[PDB]
Amino acid sequence: ARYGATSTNPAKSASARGSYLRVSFKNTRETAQAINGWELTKAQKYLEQVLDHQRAIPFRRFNSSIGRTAQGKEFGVTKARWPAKSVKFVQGLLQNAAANAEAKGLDATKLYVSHIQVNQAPKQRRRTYRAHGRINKYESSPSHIELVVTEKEEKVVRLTSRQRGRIAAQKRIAA
Amino acid sequence: SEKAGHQTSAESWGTGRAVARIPRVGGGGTGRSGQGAFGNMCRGGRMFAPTK
Amino acid sequence: QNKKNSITTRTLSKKRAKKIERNLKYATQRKLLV
Amino acid sequence: AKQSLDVSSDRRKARKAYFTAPSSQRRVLLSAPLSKELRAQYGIKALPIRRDDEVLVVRGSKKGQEGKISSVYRLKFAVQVDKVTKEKVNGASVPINLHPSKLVITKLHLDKDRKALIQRKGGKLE
Amino acid sequence: RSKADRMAKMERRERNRHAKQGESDRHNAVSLSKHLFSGKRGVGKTDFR
RNA sequence: AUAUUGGCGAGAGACCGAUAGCGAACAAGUACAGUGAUGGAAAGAUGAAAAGAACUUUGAAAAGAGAGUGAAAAAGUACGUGAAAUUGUUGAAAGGGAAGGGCAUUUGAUCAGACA
RNA sequence: GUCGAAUUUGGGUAUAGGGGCGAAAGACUAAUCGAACCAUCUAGUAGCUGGUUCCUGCCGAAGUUUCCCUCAGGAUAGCAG
RNA sequence: CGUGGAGGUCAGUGACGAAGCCUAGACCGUAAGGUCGGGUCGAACGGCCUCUAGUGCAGAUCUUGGUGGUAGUAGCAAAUAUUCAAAUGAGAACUUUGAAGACUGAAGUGGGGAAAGGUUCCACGUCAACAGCAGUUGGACGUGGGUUAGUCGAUCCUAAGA
Ligand SMILES: [Mg+2]
Ligand SMILES: [Mg+2]
Ligand SMILES: [Mg+2]
Ligand SMILES: [Mg+2]
Ligand SMILES: [Mg+2]
Ligand SMILES: [Mg+2]
Ligand SMILES: [Mg+2]
Ligand SMILES: [Mg+2]
Ligand SMILES: [Mg+2]
Ligand SMILES: [Mg+2]
Ligand SMILES: [Mg+2]
Ligand SMILES: [Mg+2]
Ligand SMILES: [Mg+2]
Ligand SMILES: [Mg+2]
Ligand SMILES: [Mg+2]
Ligand SMILES: [Mg+2]
Ligand SMILES: [Mg+2]
Ligand SMILES: [Mg+2]
Ligand SMILES: [Mg+2]
Ligand SMILES: [Mg+2]
Repeated sequence: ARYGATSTNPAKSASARGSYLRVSFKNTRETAQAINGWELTKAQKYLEQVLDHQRAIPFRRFNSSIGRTAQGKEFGVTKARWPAKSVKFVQGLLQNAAANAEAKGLDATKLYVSHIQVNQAPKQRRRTYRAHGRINKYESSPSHIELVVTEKEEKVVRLTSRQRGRIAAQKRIAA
Repeated sequence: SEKAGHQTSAESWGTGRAVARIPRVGGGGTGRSGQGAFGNMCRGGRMFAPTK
Repeated sequence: QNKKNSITTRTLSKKRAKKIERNLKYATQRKLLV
Repeated sequence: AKQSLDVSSDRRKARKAYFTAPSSQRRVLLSAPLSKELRAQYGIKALPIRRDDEVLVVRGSKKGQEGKISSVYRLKFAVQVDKVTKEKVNGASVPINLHPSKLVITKLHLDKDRKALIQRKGGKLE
Repeated sequence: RSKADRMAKMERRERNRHAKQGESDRHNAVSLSKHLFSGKRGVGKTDFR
């Protein structure tokens, strides 16, 4: 429990989450944003194509000195990548959310990703030895990922006396 | 206690060392090594004007 | 709203809901006594 | 107000003595008052609780339940009664930890030393 | 047995986040290395190349 | 009759309240470091009671979702409260080589008093 | 560069800090040598640098005089209460 | 004006919610600050008259702890070199077997020892952490097994020395 945002009418929604996952937070944020708001089956097929390198995850925020590719033109960008580990974690959470929706009895062809959210888990703090006898940090940035899929469903005016008289006179002048 | 904050073997690393000149704990192999000591502004140091 | 009967961040905890129920019973007892 | 110089009103010392009392001291610390019937019958008010005496719960959610003491768990300052349990769906029964100050003894387990203790406290049995 | 196993697995988490080799990895890093923070190199001999 | 920062046993405080108070409230002169003499940390708080989440379902599993225990899981052995820096999502807004501030008003949003 | 000797090297042993050892470079003496390392006296010494924590009200200065021979460091006088 | 503690009082506040914290809400002070509403929270706390002080921070290349941008960036390019199939497994560039190509080239990338280390040896189980990619593998994790002397050494002798 305690998601970042909940759905009103929880009977038409399913949720999934995964915490302390040893996967890059920046890549996972890009993947989740690339998936945000889509229909569930379309999102799953898109992630399969990303794994097959036929389509790409556009990289919008954490994208300094990334290479350029022609597959970002689908989303009006030049910088996109294919983060396999992030795609696999998000695929696992999508499969779990679909299973939870099926257990609830929701129509699986009307489900869309109404909420998805990645934030930073506590860091994995390895260290390396460096020149002149130094110790430098060597850290993994893990993710907390959560998502909610939702079944998509298809004035007194105050007038002054002058205004009231004007309206009455217009009414008398007209029909 | 009149010995509180004084049971420490610490010395200043000198001027021009890119760090503050507060005395620092010597030795090695523990997190205490290199930490400031003896100061009233220092964690674990002696209080200003200890009560008598 | 839950007594009468998208994505939101407004939730009611069970702790607070039980406290509201208890306080409402207090107020209703006062109303019946007056 | 205390008058002896050999007794301490220090809260820290009292709490340390309570939480580090040995088993024989905890036996005295775990005392239960008698029922009204037993108090009239024996002429004493409270006794240390032991394994085979029957009790009535007079405080808490289990108030009114009767049973026989199942154990005196002195290590956790509690007693266990056989009939007072928390039950689960899978068939698990966990004894409720009751404090003897919240219990009332309705029937004493009487042996030679118990009779001697009652008499030396001032009892009038038989 | 499974209860104690879960207790041990839960207790392992902080050391595993600090990436210790096990219970036996108890390396302690100093706060400041004097040979790294005592550099004042005049015209002459230095302490490193 | 006087001394007493050691030892044993006691009683107290307008003292400190976990970066404080002894270095040490905890398996602390420990862990760790150093050939050695020596140097020397960090680290307290689920709950009244472990009742510490049975059972079902998805997953290779960690786990998730239902369910359940409990006053509370906005207490899940990462556990009382749970600030700031810093971060994610949502909503609103601004942006032609910084931003922030003062006076004044427009626009949008939002709101208290006074109403016999 | 030198490579069969003033050669290279293991182990044992001896020499210890105002001392040793030195085919002499103030070289080396456990990453420490114009003085090894460790603890204590010890919170050692300041001509100097840096910092020094709430508000408002009212009053509000000082480089101009004589001296200790003159630097330095002090005294007096002046100004504000 | 504000803070820790202390004497007195308000027979003060409080499980119908104390303190703390958050707040697009309200008010009083020139101000230091004070007061009220909502949320969160779960057991103590304040007004006034006085006492007392380890009593108020933006700085000190301040102390301790925590966190950013840099940045998914620099980089993971010495030691010629890997490939195919099957098996195992959820998952195989990295495990195992077979099939190949190479290399050390006897001053070895072979076979033993001394110093040092101390169980790392071997078997079974086994993957959270570690092996700067990976991992079903391991000098890793868990549980055990293993070192047999009249003849090999110490032990005995003496060397410089103590
Ligand atoms: Mg580049
Ligand atoms: Mg090195
Ligand atoms: Mg101290
Ligand atoms: Mg301490
Ligand atoms: Mg908490
Ligand atoms: Mg913040
Ligand atoms: Mg531009
Ligand atoms: Mg020659
Ligand atoms: Mg409150
Ligand atoms: Mg102070
Ligand atoms: Mg500050
Ligand atoms: Mg300042
Ligand atoms: Mg600084
Ligand atoms: Mg690169
Ligand atoms: Mg190579
Ligand atoms: Mg060859
Ligand atoms: Mg061998
Ligand atoms: Mg082996
Ligand atoms: Mg790795
Ligand atoms: Mg082993």
